[PDB]
Amino acid sequence: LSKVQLYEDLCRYEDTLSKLVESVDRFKPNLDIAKDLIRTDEALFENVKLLAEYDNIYRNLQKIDKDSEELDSKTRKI
Amino acid sequence: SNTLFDDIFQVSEVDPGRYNKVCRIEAASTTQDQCKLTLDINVELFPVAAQDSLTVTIASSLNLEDTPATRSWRPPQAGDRSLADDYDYVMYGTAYKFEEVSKDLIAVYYSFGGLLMRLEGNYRNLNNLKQENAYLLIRR
Amino acid sequence: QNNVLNQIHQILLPTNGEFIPHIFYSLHQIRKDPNNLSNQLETLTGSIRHRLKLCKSLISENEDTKDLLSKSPSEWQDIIHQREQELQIKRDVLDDLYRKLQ
Amino acid sequence: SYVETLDSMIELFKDYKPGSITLENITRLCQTLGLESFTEELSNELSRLSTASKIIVIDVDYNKKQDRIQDVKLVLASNFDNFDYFNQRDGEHEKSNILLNSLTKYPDLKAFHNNLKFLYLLDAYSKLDLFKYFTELSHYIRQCFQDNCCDFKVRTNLNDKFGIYILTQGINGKEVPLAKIYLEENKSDSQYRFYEYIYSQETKSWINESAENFSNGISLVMEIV
Repeated sequence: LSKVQLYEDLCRYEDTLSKLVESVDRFKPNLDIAKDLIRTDEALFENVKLLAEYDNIYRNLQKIDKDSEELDSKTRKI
Repeated sequence: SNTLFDDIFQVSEVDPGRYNKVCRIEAASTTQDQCKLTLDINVELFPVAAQDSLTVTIASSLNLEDTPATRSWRPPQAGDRSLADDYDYVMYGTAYKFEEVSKDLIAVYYSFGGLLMRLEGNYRNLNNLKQENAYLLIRR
Repeated sequence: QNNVLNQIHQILLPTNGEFIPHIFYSLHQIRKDPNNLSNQLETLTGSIRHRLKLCKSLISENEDTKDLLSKSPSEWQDIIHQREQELQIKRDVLDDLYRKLQ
Repeated sequence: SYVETLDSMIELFKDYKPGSITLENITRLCQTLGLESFTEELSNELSRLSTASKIIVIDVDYNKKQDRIQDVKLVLASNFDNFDYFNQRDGEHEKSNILLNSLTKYPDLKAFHNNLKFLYLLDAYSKLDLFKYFTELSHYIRQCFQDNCCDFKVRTNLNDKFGIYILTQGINGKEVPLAKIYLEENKSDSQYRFYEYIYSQETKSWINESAENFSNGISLVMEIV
């Protein structure tokens, strides 16, 4: 979990929202942690955009993985 | 360390019960019309009559500095500063029930070595009390 | 359009209240009665927090997407570009038999 | 105490990034500040959104298929319908309204955030009509700056945003932004009755003219570009 960059991103996004809801439930809200949650939001949203890019690189990587394995099959059968 | 709860109560009633040293007081807040208090007090050490204005404070610790009992209690040395210095009657006790009286009112039950306290009030100034050990400080 | 990527994408970014609209709608709803214990915003955001646990489960249960998420997109593009020419040399040592047979 | 800080944090969430361009984003962005908006569905793919409180009526036509709008309609119920909600810049004379520009160029709601708040603060106090006042304020300040014999050229609605832009001609021959003059609200105190500027032809100054028309808690200030 320490090698993937999205995981800690939603971890501290969840931590910021949980501490913010704890602060508003204890009736002492904070704006510095709201600014910190603002800092964590853009990383999440363009990480979602690069995950949409991950879908395309996964499908084209799968395409050349399958043509790699069929060319290997062709070599071993010949 | 810091004050979990601070209010001023007007002692409506004092019941000796069947005891000689302990009286149970009924008090209500001078500011709020909803925060009331049932409290066992050693009146031999701290005499309380009816219609008395008591400043009542609940704190998590007695030291002036912020929090960083499981530690052995020690007699106070000469020159020790504590939150008890500004009050007259300090008990230490355990919270043992968090009752929900209504949709707005919560009651918190404390036991100061068998001296029971019930603090009933709306939750947005009783939210600092949690299931822990607390000091009750009373001044007149 | 991989399946688990689609489920995590449309559970994290619905096509509605993502994280903030539900919570400020709730804290606007507190204005009617700030003294009701069933009117805690934690009660209303418990469903969203369960959605966070569902997102964690959907991320953790799948393994090749877990391997995909480990490196930067520029790193994946560079590694696929630098692994393509190995297949290129496989193809050219494959079809040099065409010029060897003639 | 509590209401003030919840309004400040929802204001800060508004200021940072109020979502991407969706119809439900528009509804919640308009519903944050307590002003009602209503939407209608032509079919499974086409919708309209309309907002009106007392004077301003704004409408946007949204398409679900392309996640993009197609056209807008902005009207005012006041006595002056020639408000400068278009873009006036040198280089070309295209007449397209800045709200359509803000939704079509930027895929976020920051430009429409600023423009919508300026529209709402003009509408809520427009009994001094701030629309026509800001409309001929550009012409008045241009005729004032022409008499100052200084390189102060006046435009309106530059960088997809409101205010009166003041510019100068550089080496390249193209006007460059320097400063900003605009209307801003002050949260420290709200007791100032804003009056209507009239530029004198004789003594070349600004003299009070308002007697019944007024605006509450607004001021006309600078900030650097």
